[PDB]
Amino acid sequence: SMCMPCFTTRPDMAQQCRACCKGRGKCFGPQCLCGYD
Repeated sequence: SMCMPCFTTRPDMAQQCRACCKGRGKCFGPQCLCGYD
């Protein structure tokens, strides 16, 4: 599953997704997925 949602209107979304994923994760549409660069 996803770590959290990715929200279009958060300009720091990538950073929040990486916080969620302990430094390694990426937004794919509305989903923060850990283990992707």
